[PDB]
Amino acid sequence: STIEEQAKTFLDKFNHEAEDLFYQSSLASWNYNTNITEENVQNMNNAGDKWSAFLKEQSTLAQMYPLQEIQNLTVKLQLQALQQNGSSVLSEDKSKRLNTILNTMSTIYSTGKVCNPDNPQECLLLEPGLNEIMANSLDYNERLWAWESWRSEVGKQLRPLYEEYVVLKNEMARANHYEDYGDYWRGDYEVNGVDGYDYSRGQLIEDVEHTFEEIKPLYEHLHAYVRAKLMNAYPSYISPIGCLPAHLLGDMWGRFWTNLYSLTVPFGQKPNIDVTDAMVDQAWDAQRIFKEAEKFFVSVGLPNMTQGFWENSMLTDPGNVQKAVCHPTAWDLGKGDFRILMCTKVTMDDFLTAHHEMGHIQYDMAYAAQPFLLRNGANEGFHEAVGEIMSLSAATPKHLKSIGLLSPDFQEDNETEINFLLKQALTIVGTLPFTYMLEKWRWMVFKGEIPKDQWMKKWWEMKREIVGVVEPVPHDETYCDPASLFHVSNDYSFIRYYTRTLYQFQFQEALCQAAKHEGPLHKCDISNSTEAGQKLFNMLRLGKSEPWTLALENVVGAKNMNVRPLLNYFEPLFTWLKDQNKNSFVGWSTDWSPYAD
Amino acid sequence: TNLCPFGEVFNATTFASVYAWNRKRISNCVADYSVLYNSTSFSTFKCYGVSPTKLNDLCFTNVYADSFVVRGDEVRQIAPGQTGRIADYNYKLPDDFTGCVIAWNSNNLDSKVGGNYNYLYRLFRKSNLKPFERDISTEIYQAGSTPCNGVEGFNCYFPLQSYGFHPTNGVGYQPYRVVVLSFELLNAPATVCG
Ligand SMILES: *[C@@H]1O[C@H](CO)[C@@H](O)[C@H](O)[C@H]1NC(C)=O
Ligand SMILES: *[C@@H]1O[C@H](CO)[C@@H](O)[C@H](O)[C@H]1NC(C)=O
Ligand SMILES: *[C@@H]1O[C@H](CO)[C@@H](O)[C@H](O)[C@H]1NC(C)=O
Ligand SMILES: *[C@@H]1O[C@H](CO)[C@@H](O)[C@H](O)[C@H]1NC(C)=O
Ligand SMILES: [Zn+2]
Repeated sequence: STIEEQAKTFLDKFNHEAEDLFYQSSLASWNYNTNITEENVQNMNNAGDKWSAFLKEQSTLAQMYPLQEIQNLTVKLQLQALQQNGSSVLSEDKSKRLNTILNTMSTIYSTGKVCNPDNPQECLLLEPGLNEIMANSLDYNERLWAWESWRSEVGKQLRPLYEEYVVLKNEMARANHYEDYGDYWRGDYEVNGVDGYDYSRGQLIEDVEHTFEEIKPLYEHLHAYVRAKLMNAYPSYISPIGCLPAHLLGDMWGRFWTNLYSLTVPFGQKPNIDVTDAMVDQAWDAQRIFKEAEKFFVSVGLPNMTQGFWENSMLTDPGNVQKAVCHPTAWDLGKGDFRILMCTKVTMDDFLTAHHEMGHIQYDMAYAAQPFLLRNGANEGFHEAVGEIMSLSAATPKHLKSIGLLSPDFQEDNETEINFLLKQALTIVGTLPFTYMLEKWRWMVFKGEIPKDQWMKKWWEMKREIVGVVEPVPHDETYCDPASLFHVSNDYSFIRYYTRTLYQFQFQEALCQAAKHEGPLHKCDISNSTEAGQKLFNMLRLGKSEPWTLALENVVGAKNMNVRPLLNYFEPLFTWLKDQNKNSFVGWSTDWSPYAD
Repeated sequence: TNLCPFGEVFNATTFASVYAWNRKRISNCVADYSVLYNSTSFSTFKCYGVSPTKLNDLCFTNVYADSFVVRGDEVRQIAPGQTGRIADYNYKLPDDFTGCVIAWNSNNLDSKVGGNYNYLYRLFRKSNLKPFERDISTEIYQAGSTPCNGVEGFNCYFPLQSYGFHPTNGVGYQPYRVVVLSFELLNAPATVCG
């Protein structure tokens, strides 16, 4: 008769309705993804509209339950996840305006195209031409042109749209009793009403700043080494003490440094490990790759994939008569239906992507016993971390030797180890300053600490101070360079990648300590270790029913983020850079710019 | 001295819903559960009180065969001393159960493309059922204290949910046909043994 029993009954009804409706929506979307037509899009949109209308009705019904009289933590969490009105808290015209702004920004980004006046008739979009130019070209002028042209084409059109988006999102958040939209975002890590495991929304700011202060020396050494190699490659465009130009970071924005491996290889005469030829020789197909991934995953005591996974998932390119958008994704359609939709080629990259998606599917299978609203990671950074740790374990030469893909006569020495470590650091350590800078800028903008007449100025000085990347051309306030990124213009949070990077190394070090791995961390493997598998599953099957701090403690013993595992992972590379940079400078100055003459 | 009609309860083209399970009274015949045990097509046969081979050379007064369809994760609730939705609000089995349940996956028959919603289960109720009790009433369940006179509204909703059975559902969500055999002893003479 109390509010607790009524809320319990309401949630029990909502679970058994939303499960079926979301399952139908996901089934329609999957039927669209394996067989793309126009009627398939119509069916998918109809199912999604039904699901969204039902969710809106249920949120409206849930809003009439006072959370102040709710005692159970799980019921409170479900009611709080359901009571998020979101865009409905504003008026109708303002909501339509916000949706129009969002769609306009998405379209401006996805349909952007820019090219020099040499021939305004032929030029490619971002995805197929500009990404290729940013990754593979080594010409300073071409990369600078592509960078500046994409900026002037996208940010100049997104600036007023993004300002109106910012003020509308601030109004939406302040209507929801939040300080700003950045606070609404940070609410993903906020834990309340639980003693010892609580977490505020400024505690995340402090933890991120502290972890980055700890990271700064390793990233500084890596930045110095990359700058030295690039000045050896670009003799007349890099300063000995200056920052790194933005258009020379291997991609359109500099998010990752993966494409700088060819220019920054430590030992070019030593070929990196690549087992695609051994897979071709031993007649390995997609089925064999996924079977080996399943064998690896069950070696650590995790259950194998169900029959429905093998019967329903699309593991190969379905010919050419029918098209399919086969970007590798792990499908959790609900009601026990897990699938992987991926065009699997016989390569090592796809061999690791299979392990990543199987880790996602295992994490999905772990918390299937949780209620519908509690079927997700502990926060927005646990899924990808659990996915990345499995690929890390599979990428070691020891595992390749065990599965036969590497001959026993392979001589693992310090040179291949340093090469692999530097590749992993370009992939991983290079993105943390960029991610932290971008999220800090977005937070400060949403908090009003940055006026409109200083957006780009503060953004670029934060770049110079934190990331160590100086813009190649001077940008005034008419630009909206941050909006050029996909995750920014499409209203997506960005700190999840920082938390993913930290949590994956925390999990890896914890499991390697549980597996009694002796030696460096970059040579660790969790295979044939049921102890670490059980330690991981203990956090996997939690879902988001418990505070993410408790889920983290369940594996690493700590109640907060820890950066010591990352340094323990990269310490051989760190000593290598400390020995290599003794005859060079380590750091950067903000005064130098590529346009200073 | 005729065979008991086990085919009509095992090989029926349709099965009753779990909230409206049908009970068949089988008597005045002969029965051989050996083929039922050695069929090896059933995924669940678990009971305490009689062994599957010892119940053959042992007969009672009357037997009851209850049939219905549930999920895959919900099969365990059909057992003595169990709780949950089906154990409380749909199918209550006493602790002194002298028989056990026969379950088998039926994703090919009871599930079609789009979802087979012909099977319903009672989700909410004012109290738990008694052993072998059945409630078919469809009165709107009141969750709060204000009356609503049997209409969809706040804290009022229809107390029956339809099972969504697709052919591509998980093993825990595929339609599992459950046949429950209950045995009892009274002063009536033995009718079914051979
Ligand atoms: C793909 O969709 C088209 C049109 O919706 C349909 O005719 C075709 O049969 C579908 N493919 C398969 C394999 O069912
Ligand atoms: C919350 O409700 C669930 C429902 O069964 C129960 O198991 C759990 O013990 C409850 N928690 C508290 C703190 O009452
Ligand atoms: C795991 O152990 C088994 C048996 O000792 C062995 O055959 C297999 O190669 C091992 N795999 C790994 C990855 O160590
Ligand atoms: C149901 O039909 C199958 C197939 O003919 C048969 O094997 C089985 O014995 C029948 N069931 C019973 C209880 O006889
Ligand atoms: Zn992933």
